Amino acid sequence: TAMKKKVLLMGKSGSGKTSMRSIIFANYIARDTRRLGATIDVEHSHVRFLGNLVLNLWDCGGLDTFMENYFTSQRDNIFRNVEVLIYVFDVESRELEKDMHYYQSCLEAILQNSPDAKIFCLVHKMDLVQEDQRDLIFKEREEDLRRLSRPLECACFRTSIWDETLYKAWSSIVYQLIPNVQQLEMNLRNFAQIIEADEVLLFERATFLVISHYQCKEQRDVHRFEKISNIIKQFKLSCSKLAASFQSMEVRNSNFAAFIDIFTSNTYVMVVMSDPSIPSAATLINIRNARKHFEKLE
Amino acid sequence: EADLTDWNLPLAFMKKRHCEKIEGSKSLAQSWRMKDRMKTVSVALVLCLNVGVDPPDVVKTTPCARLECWIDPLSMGPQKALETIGANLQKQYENWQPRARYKQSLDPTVDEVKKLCTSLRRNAKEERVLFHYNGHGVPRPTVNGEVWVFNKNYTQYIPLSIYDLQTWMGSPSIFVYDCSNAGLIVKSFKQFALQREQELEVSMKNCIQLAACEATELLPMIPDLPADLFTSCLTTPIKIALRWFCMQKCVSLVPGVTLDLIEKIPGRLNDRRTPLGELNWIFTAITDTIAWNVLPRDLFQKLFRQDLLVASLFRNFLLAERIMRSYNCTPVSSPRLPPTYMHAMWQAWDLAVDICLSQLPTIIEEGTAFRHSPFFAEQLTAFQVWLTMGVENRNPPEQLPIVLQVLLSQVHRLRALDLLGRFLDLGPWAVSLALSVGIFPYVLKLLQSSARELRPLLVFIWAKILAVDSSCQADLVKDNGHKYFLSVLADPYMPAEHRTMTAFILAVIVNSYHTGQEACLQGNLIAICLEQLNDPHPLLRQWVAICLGRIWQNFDSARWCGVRDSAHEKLYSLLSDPIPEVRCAAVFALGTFVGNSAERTDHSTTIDHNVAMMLAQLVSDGSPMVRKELVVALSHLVVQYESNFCTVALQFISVYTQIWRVLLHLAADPYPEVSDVAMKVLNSIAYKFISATVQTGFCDWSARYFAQPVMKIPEEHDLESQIRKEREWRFLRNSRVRRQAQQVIQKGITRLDDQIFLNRNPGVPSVVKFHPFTPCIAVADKDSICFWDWEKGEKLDYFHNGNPRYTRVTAMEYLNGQDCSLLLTATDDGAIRVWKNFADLEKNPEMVTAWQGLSAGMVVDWEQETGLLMSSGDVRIVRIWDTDREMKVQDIPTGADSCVTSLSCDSHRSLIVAGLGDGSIRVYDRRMALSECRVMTYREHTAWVVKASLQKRPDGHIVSVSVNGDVRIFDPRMPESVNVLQIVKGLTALDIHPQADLIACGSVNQFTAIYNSSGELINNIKYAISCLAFHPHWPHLAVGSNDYYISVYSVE
Amino acid sequence: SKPRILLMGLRRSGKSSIQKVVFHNSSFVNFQIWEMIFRGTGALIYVIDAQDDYMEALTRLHITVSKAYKVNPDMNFEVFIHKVDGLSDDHKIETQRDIHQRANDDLADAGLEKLHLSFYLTSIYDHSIFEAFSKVVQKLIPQLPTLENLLNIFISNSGIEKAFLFDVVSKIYIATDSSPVDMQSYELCCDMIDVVIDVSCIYGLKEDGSGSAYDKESMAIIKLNNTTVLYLKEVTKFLALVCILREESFERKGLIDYNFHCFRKAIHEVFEV
Ligand SMILES: Nc1nc2c(ncn2[C@@H]2O[C@H](COP(=O)(O)OP(=O)(O)OP(=O)(O)O)[C@@H](O)[C@H]2O)c(=O)[nH]1
Ligand SMILES: Nc1nc2c(ncn2[C@@H]2O[C@H](COP(=O)(O)OP(=O)(O)O)[C@@H](O)[C@H]2O)c(=O)[nH]1
Repeated sequence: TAMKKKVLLMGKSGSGKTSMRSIIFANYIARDTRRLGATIDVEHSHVRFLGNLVLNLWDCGGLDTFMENYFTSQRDNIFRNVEVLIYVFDVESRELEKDMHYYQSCLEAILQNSPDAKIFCLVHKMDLVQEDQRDLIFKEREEDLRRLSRPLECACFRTSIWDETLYKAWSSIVYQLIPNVQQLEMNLRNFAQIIEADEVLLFERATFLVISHYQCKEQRDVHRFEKISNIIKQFKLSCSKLAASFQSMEVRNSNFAAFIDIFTSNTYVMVVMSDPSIPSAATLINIRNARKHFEKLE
Repeated sequence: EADLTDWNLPLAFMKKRHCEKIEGSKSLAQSWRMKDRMKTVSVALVLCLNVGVDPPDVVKTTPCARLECWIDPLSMGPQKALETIGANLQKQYENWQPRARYKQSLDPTVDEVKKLCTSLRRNAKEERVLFHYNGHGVPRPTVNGEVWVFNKNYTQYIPLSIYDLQTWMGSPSIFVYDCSNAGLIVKSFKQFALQREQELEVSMKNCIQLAACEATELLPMIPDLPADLFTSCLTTPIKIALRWFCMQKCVSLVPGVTLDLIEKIPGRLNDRRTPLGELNWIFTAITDTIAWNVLPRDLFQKLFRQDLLVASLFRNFLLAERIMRSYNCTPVSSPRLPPTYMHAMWQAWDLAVDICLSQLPTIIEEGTAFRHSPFFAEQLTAFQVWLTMGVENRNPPEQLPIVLQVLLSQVHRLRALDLLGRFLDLGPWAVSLALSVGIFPYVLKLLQSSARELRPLLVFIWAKILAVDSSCQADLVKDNGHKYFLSVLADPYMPAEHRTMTAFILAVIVNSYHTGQEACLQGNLIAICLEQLNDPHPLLRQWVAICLGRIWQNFDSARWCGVRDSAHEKLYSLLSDPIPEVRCAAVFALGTFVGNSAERTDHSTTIDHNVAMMLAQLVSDGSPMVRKELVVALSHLVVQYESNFCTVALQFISVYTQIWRVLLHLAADPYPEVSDVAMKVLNSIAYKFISATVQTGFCDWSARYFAQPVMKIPEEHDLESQIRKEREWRFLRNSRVRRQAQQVIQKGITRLDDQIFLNRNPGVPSVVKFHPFTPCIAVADKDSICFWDWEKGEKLDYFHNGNPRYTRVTAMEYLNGQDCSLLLTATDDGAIRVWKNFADLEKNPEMVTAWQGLSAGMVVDWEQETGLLMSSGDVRIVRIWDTDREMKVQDIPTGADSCVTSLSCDSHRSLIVAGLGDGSIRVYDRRMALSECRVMTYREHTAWVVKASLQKRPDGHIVSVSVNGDVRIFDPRMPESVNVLQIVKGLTALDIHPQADLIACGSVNQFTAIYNSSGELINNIKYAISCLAFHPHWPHLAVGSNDYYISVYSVE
Repeated sequence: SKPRILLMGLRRSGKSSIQKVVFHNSSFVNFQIWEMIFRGTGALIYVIDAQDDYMEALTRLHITVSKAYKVNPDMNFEVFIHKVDGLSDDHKIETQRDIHQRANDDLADAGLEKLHLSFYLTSIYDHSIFEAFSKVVQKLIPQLPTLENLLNIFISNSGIEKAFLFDVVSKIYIATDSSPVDMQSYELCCDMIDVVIDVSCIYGLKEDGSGSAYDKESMAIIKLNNTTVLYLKEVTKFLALVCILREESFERKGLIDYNFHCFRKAIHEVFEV
């Protein structure tokens, strides 16, 4: 018995929608996406997230033929009861004008059926662009999109399969769909202050998407959340393949001490310390003792 | 009374998976399809009227029958009348076949007929042509096989040979003769047919013929009727059927019904809601019913189902047979029908007409609302009455074809589809009938409907169809009926019973058929299935997983979609499901998921290794059914990575290492079927491609659930059933044996030296048990299980346990002791196994189920009421195998180095007592956690604790005995002993009684000391006495010496 | 004072990216993609593409190997038969036997029979390239049966199943205990070093822009579901010790940590650190 949320994933043929879904929620690798075929019509994805939230993923095939069916015969089935619209653009695309027409046709249908829906726009495949031009091209596409989105508001992200940009995009949508998000954010910030941590990250177990966080000292790399999600997810898969299932981790330096361990049925937690001469058990005892208090909130 | 104890106990290992074999039901030769769709493409209306002049043969009466296609020819003048009759005749045929080339020949020549027929064969190349001949204006056809036409001037009747007529017309054709001696034409047609066959060496079955008359007979001249009587019947049945009704003696029954009211009947022949269309519809039901009941099935599907126009002609021919009969005319057909005129169903027609046109005075004149006929209602009522006591293959219900006609409207569609489901349920024999009568294309057409009320009924009907004939997966995908069911499987408000039928329907539509897999994939099946995978219905969870498994079976597109939706992850939940069907269905799908890799890179390979290791933790599984599919699933993994498993296989003569080690455990399975299938797959690696792929019959066996009946009361609930009476007789016999045994205990246990018998075994007696009620005393050895008796005094049976030469049968139990008893046989190495039909006359040994526990030897404690069984031995663990869930529930740590020599347990107040080899006697409570479990650890011995047994009372007493031979009665709530005794110096084996408190000791020095719990002497019977065994009720004591002998003592 | 290694080969063969992956300046090994150059080099690694024609490759191999022998006769020659390590056995075996055959055939023709050519089957996705590296680097360092034995004494006295002495940057293991080494294990330990270094680069790298991700206090404990414990500890600036053991043995951490100090002191003595 959980909150069911409808998520549309739309964009042109070849834009990289199934590649996103496969990497984030299907334990996929960047290299093995080039073999993904054209998704016929809508291919749904029931993702169980945190037990209180179920994501109804509608991966909509952007073949112009399928696109016209979504605007006509399937208008009510596709655009009704929508919580989030994730729209994907291929940055390397030639048909920029035609892309915007298909985007606007979706927004019209959204305005008419699910006007409440959160809109995210992903300027995807930024890896095909030279590094020094990536920022310029994105800000240029973003300003256009914010304008072209006319009455409705939209959030824009630069995405690439190989890097953590995927986590930048997905985190916001997933973060903004948590039923207890405010409560969750608060409870984790409470736990963090009590445990005396420099940073506490909370991840969904299966996907490794950051669902909540807390920071003390304003950190340098503002893209670390997605990097850590990418790193540990790759490791998780390597663990189950190469030996046995991942259970827990601890990392140290002269500057830090991090602990990754199972938290709830559907989550993982990471606690980072400004590596003081605190023994590993005193940190692990505090983790175990804090479980009993955050559990009450659910 | 001692009956409430019996009825309220779970019978372990007595369900479908155990009793029946795990095998698919063999589909019979389904011969219901129309293996041809012929069509009557064009029609030839040859009319030889010569309106005005009568031919020489028949001089007609002064009033006379004149009407020709409902036209008076003499009214209109000669020439116009002939065109008009031709026009009307065309219209009449166009009611039945509106899309065919009609081509009239009006008072034709011979050349005129030649050019007409030869042209129609050219056009309708290999499809059927109708030739209608109306010879009312020409002389009667001759014996010499001739039919008359005219010369161009209309001055001479020219004969036309039937031979030449069947030359010009082709092979697939149908002939309608409406003339006087019309039988002669049919005789001579068949003669010339045989004559052509003789000439062909150095068009019989193809050619249908209807004829108005027998060769002798003349057509009736009665002024009330048409001249065109036969043609009229075939082509306008309702018109003559009503006119004929008004000419009979039975009109007396309906006053105010003249011929004039019939002319002015309201309605049309299409609109079933009008009065005329009502009758037309009823008539179509009645004729089609008579035909189905009267004709052999072959000839019915030939005539009444092949093509529309033929079927219409023969339906209407049955009316001609009835009507013309009443005028000394017998119509004649080429594919001869048996006589239908006398079918009871005509009495139904009479009543139907009567009631319908008793209303005509009020409908025409008063303007009264036309009440619909109760015909269809009453016929469904008859069909319903048949179903009540119609469980058998007796005479089928006459009304099947009426049930078909009812589906066509909406008025009675709900009720019919209900009854049709109820019928199809009866068995697969019934589904065969329903498909032969031709229900298929109408049931398939209803899947285009939106009326939500139909959804539960059609889902039921289609599950029953597809359970029998799986070929219909072709038809359902073509018409987009696969979408209809997808909607039902994604509907929370639709009941879970009907959603299960829907999941089965999709699993059949999808089964090994790319068109259906590609279609359901696009209709978003994988997403729909995962939403219903965690339902509170074990059948739905099962089928949804099979359905998920079938869709990605040899279909890489459905696998990729499963990876995106992350199905394999959602399916891991089913691997720890209570129900062993569901666990198996889950194992099936995860295996089918693995098998269709087509050699991908990291994404696919990393997933297969995750699915491998998740399956590899269902080795230690209770159900052998799950373990078979677990092998078959890992077979698909071996076939895919054959190069890697050859590396692992050749080494021992770390992923792949683990999966090969799994197959070694499945190779050394207690159960035979699993060991065999594991051995095949393991040997196909050894000698090194796709040939190795085994398929279990699980999904086919599962599918048998929908062939069998559902709606009706089961056999067990029936109070008057023979199974229940013999079960109640066994329970009455049980309560007596408890009472009679209790009476012997109350007298005070006297001396005990009576020997009931002394027999000798092939092997050394290792372990002995007494069957609670029936005198069956199983005395197993190293391998075998001899079943002796102590009333007759005879050898009843001899098994082989199946275990190797190293192994030994340590422990034994009697599962379901009260009724339909089984025999658990725990081997020392770990193997547990269960035997049915162990001391029967007409039956052999039968191993029900068998599963590796663990890994002293092995100890077991059955708990009939709880349903549990707790293996222990050399290991430092006490497993608790639930036999309802066929899984190891709890693994309690012993906290002891030495072997668990004995194990006894308690229901109600859960207390696992476990003696040990070092000397100690632990007690565990299974409610609390594993760290806490140790309730007590008292040590007052030092040896192999032979038996630490617990009593059935709330005042529990742990009677523990060592090799040194000294009893110490403990309590569960105390840290030290209550009573103390010292019995024998060198003890070898011991047994303790449940009801009374006897203790039957053994000795190295051949003694058999039988003392009380208090420590009093009763006997010291002078002869390694390695097995003693008390009854659960009676004070009888078995013994078995080191020498190959048995005894059974008694207190009188 | 680091062991010197040279990568050579033809245009678009396996030099640039090989070096990139091996360097992930803070490594026990001096590594560099390529007559003064062959003067202070201990081992030369020629990379050959096995999924393509190797005829031109074998020609350039003989030229570079003969030239380097003239300069330094004591130098080791290693051949990485690349793009086909953990593949099949029909192709790979044929390719192996042929390259081995032809290379030694060409060597005999120039009278270079005093010249040894070591061959290795390497891969890209797979972490078997580092197995190649392993072999090479073992030869480079003079104290062969000295780290192997020190690890055997440490893991026997403690409750450790497997121990690897890794170069942190490249993730090449310079020694291991005498027990057979499962590939996947090596793989898993390499996968740990990745998460170690990557989490270290993000968090705790001074308040300013950069410091050091790997230092004297770098250490890690990873627990798996099967009770397996992976234990990383710093040995030198470039060398780390990764141990595989069980949770039962890890309960005796005090002894492991005390024995480790003996081990660490000994590794410093060996390399004169
Ligand atoms: N360079 C690059 N390639 C990408 C990226 N994302 C996806 N691709 C590749 O581009 C292709 C995208 O295919 P899909 O993900 O199946 O595309 P889709 O948008 O679902 O397409 P339809 O089902 O036809 O609507 C595959 O080869 C991916 O591997 C990305 O961020 N960068
Ligand atoms: N499949 C595979 N591709 C490789 C491997 N090594 C290099 N490549 C590819 O070969 C191409 C040439 O590699 P590159 O390193 O640029 O060659 P270089 O000129 O020697 O640096 C690139 O597309 C690499 O992805 C390998 O081991 N396996």
